[PDB]
Amino acid sequence: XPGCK
Repeated sequence: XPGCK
């Protein structure tokens, strides 16, 4: 992602 969830 990182933010990606």
